[PDB]
Amino acid sequence: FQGHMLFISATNTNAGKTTCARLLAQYCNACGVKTILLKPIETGVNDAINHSSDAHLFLQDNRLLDRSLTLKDISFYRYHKVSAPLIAQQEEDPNAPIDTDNLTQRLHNFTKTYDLVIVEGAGGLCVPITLEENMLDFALKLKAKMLLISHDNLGLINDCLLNDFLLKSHQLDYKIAINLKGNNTAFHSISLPYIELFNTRSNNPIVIFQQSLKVLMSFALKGS
Amino acid sequence: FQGHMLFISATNTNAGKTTCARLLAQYCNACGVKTILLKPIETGVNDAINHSSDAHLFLQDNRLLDRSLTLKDISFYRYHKVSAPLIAQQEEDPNAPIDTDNLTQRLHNFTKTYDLVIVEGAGGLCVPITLEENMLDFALKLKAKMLLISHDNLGLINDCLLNDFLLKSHQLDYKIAINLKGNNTAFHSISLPYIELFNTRSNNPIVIFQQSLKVLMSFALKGS
Ligand SMILES: Nc1ncnc2c1ncn2[C@@H]1O[C@H](COP(=O)(O)OP(=O)(O)OP(=O)(O)O)[C@@H](O)[C@H]1O
Ligand SMILES: Nc1ncnc2c1ncn2[C@@H]1O[C@H](COP(=O)(O)OP(=O)(O)OP(=O)(O)O)[C@@H](O)[C@H]1O
Ligand SMILES: [Mg+2]
Ligand SMILES: [Mg+2]
Repeated sequence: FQGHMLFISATNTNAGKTTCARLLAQYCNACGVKTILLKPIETGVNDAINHSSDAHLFLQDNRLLDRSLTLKDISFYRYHKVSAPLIAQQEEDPNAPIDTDNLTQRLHNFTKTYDLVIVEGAGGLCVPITLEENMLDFALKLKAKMLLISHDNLGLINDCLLNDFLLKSHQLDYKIAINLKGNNTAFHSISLPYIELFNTRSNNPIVIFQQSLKVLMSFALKGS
Repeated sequence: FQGHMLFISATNTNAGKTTCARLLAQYCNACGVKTILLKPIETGVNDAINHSSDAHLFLQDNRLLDRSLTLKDISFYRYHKVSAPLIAQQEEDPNAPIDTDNLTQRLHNFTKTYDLVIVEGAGGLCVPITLEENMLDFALKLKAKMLLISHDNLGLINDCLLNDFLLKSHQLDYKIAINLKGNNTAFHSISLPYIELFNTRSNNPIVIFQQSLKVLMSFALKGS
């Protein structure tokens, strides 16, 4: 086939999409699986003054494979407002609604030249991009597999389970992974006991990202 | 009929269930609608040393209507662990799983003596109480109407919409209300524009709790 595509969403902004995407692409590249990182839609940015956005971080990693890449090759709709993409678009670029057909073509074109195309979303599964589409709708149009990153604090059970319910209600292959930060052992005492129970009872277990690089590479690449 | 029952859940722990429950019961009581506040399951508590739990706050309000009430009349399963109720029960009281049939009877008994019975949950809709039941399952067994309180920060769109999807997938009457705190005007600039759009497109709008005491009293009391 052409390259596989993995969408990375999250329980919440700041949960760890970019951290975990970069760690997974680094692992895949070190294993010989040629992997690009894309951030098609990004809010909260000011490219004139700041070179630290998700797309900038992705670009640095990506240029290890292709020096010719530039920011506009990997990120397409960019906004100053710290908001849902739909509202940032309506306010800053009223005449250019986000075109997910166009995004789908652009992203799929990278499956010619990479074994894996990782696509970071923004906001959350239900965050609106157009009047008719949210991030999940975008992921569904892409026909990507889904990696949902969860935070590692109290509340992760509820947040993971809300996302599980939405995702299992749709036709896509997905995996929920907790981004377990350094210095957190409350997790193991408070939340992990339920994750373990849930996993005995579920055909699609919740994993810990840091434990799961090999499993998540396998997941991303499996099948058609 | 007997008294109505309203379950209060939230997008997240600390979103404002207890604050909003107390404000709604105060309003209802001031309108002549005799209203009790119940906290059937509570984690994170130490009653030997602290008289500030949700059940204690509810009890103070409730004793304005019935001096004879005590803590054990309005809260039934109480745990020290700051966790999901299921894990706190398994660790602290292994031989007493939470009995939602029993809770249902206890809570329904208050519909003899009150016009409205407000029931605060814990944790979130998907938080586990028994091996087979979460908070939503409990609310469904109660045949209560549902008030879901959302936080007022960035992320509320995603969180409200995840809960909306779960709730609309079940057979219950529900209302999502944002607990808009004092000193937050970022809300109006960042999140409200989408809430307004959503509400033009939805048959069940997301409201702002502070704007909605009368509407939410009407909601709680309407019909059978
Ligand atoms: N495992 C981790 N260990 C330490 N720091 C982390 C970890 N994961 C995330 N962080 C830090 O938390 C912050 C948020 O992480 P990150 O940018 O990966 O999240 P995000 O989900 O991509 O956010 P956004 O929604 O803005 O795209 C960053 O400063 C990051 O360095
Ligand atoms: N509208 C508000 N204005 C000011 N403070 C608020 C507001 N709502 C909540 N708070 C404060 O935020 C904290 C959490 O609120 P509250 O206890 O109502 O949340 P909760 O959802 O009931 O939490 P829990 O999940 O622990 O039951 C409390 O200290 C409360 O006083
Ligand atoms: Mg990011
Ligand atoms: Mg409370």
